Amino acid sequence: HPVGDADYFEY
Amino acid sequence: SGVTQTPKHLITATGQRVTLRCSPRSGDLSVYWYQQSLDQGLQFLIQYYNGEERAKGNILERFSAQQFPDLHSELNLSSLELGDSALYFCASSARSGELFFGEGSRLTVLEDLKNVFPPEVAVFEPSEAEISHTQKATLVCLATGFYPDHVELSWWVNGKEVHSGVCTDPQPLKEQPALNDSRYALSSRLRVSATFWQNPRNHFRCQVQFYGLSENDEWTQDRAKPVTQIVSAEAWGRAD
Amino acid sequence: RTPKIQVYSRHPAENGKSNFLNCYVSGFHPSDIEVDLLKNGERLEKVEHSDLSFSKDWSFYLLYYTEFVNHVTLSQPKIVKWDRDM
Amino acid sequence: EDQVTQSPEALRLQEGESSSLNCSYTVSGLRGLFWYRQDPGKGPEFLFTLYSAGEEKEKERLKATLTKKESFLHITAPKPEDSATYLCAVQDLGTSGSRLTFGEGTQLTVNPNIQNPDPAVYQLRDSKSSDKSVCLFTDFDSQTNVSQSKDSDVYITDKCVLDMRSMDFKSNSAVAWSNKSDFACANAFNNSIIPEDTFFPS
Amino acid sequence: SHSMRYFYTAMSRPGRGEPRFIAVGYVDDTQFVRFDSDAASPRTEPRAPWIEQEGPEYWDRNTQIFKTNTQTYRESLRNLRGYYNQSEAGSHIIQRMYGCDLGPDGRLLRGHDQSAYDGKDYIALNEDLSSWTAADTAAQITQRKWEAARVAEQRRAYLEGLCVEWLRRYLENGKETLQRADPPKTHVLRCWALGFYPAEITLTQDTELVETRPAGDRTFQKWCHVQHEGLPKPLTLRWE
Repeated sequence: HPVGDADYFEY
Repeated sequence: SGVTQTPKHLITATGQRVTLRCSPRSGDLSVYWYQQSLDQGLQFLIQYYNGEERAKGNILERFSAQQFPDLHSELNLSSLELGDSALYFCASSARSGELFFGEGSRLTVLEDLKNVFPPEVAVFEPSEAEISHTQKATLVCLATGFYPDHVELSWWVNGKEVHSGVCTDPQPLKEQPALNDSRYALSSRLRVSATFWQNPRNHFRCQVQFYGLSENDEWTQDRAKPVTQIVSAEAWGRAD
Repeated sequence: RTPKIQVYSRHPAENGKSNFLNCYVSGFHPSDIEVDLLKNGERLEKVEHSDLSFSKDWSFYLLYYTEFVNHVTLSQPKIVKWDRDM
Repeated sequence: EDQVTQSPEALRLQEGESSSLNCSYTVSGLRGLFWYRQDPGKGPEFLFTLYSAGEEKEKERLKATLTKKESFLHITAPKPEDSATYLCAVQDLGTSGSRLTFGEGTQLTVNPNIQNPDPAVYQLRDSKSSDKSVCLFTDFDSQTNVSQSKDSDVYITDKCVLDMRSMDFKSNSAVAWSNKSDFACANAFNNSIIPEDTFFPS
Repeated sequence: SHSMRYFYTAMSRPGRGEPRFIAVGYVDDTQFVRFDSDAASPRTEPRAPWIEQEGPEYWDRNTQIFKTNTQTYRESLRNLRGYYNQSEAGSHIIQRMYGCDLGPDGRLLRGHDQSAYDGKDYIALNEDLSSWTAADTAAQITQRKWEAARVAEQRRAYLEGLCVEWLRRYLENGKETLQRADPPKTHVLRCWALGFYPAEITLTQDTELVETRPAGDRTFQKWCHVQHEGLPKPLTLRWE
């Protein structure tokens, strides 16, 4: 099962 | 918090369209929409991030939203039904994870606007028996005959708002319980010491802010258009 | 990074026509690659495809196969056929 | 999959009487668990965030705990001012974004302590009109309940508390009034159980 | 003994659009899930037979993460060409691999979260799953954005939770293939080792050490002593 990316998680 | 929602109050008829507006907390890039219906929890509608749609909840096809490049959000609700009456909240997310809520938009959807009424306000002066017995004086304010439920009752003493010694009913009362379109009544109490009431230089005003119509629809009635207004009642201190 | 081609059969090279000719091209960057399986000349279809992935060292790997290479770092196609022995 | 269950829906406490508010949840995985406080008709206000089990956050009289299945909001010696509906929200790391799945809330009412009761029913007259008047039941204790009447022409509000802060005085009150003139203070609150020591001026 | 891994690619196009996002999930060298952004309606696809028994909600929770990533990785690429002063006219890539390793016991041995830009190391989560490892001044820019957004804490809670729960579950459903060890068929130079599983094998100094290659039957091959997990005793080879 993959991990979700929350908000402000960008590079 | 810093999130700013507008209009705080809306009154519309069934079949109409409304636009809710939201400003996210300064620096936040995301906008979240929730609906809180009466005696129900916060339900998630849609999320926008940096002008773009992200997570979408239980949002209806009749409903649409957008986040502008300036970061503000607009939620549109069309072909309105009675069941659409709710508190619509907007929230912006912070980097650490928490969502900061706005003060909310209370939508009231009615079948016809004919039964919309502003309140009549009266101020009831302290009992002289209450003075002699307690050495305290209670003022009572009655805001009666209003529709819908959208009122804010505040007390002003010498041109300044007071919150100490103030009591306002947590809920309005139905004047005709059986009626589906029943008008409401609300009371408040302001308690001050006998000597403060006894001074005729002291001014007491009960302010009732009503949220009604505003050129949103026409008015085909004999009586005054029930527009958003302030209705007040006053009393000057009595020496006796 | 340059691809590491490897040409072999799925099972020990039996003449009874029950094999698959693989081609494990690994170590390449970027992901874009052109791998061709040849007959006795230089043609064959339809070659089985392998879903592109990457190794721990960030390089890409895959393999092509039949029922029995060109990359930006190679100016001319590195055509490396042979041999049942290795 | 994402669900939050708070319990109990309504909680009724006496001032100074501690209690626990429960919040059970299910998620694919937990990013964080949020506690919010909401005042009637106002926007939910952020209290704290618990990221992992064993974590603890405390803000004044509020203490929040976290387990793999539940979170508790412990309220030590509550005051009437603590009365609100307490919300619990959950964040899933098995999904995208920072969205919250809310519980339905635990509605808390803290019944105040009445230090020196002096129950009495008073009559008030209007500043403007003559034929309009209200009856006010006041200075009663915390154990006194104000009952509504089964008469449509008689309006009786619920009990609510005012605080005269600069004097250290909390006070209970309920108001009653009627459409036409045949109403009296002596009978205004007849439906209610009133203290035997209630004052009725002539 | 066992591990889970997700591999992402976010490859740039030559204009204003449209970057391609591929996601691939593995349980110790066995590909089980695949998402490719290029398609009219991209969906996460099964790749291993044991993952087919999963419900619609599982396939949608994956699709939503991957479709959000198709968006979140476009902004990341732009931020990156921004720190590196790169034009839109080139093809740039972000590669990521994250996952968990567990022992025979059933406890998390170590968690992973690694990234690379343009093919080389960019940012990685450390053994304590509480701090980051930056490569150049542009990676320290990403790190600060991540410390603020509490990124490590989310990754740690996933790696210790969701990732361990789902791996144990994948290992259980596919025990016939995942939890089984196929021993190498050996022959002799040439020191051959054919048809074994897993890939980890030792053939034994300055010798001809060829890479471990897949067969196409989920089995492995390689080309002195053969040590492998599937053997109760290490093989001794010599011929003639």
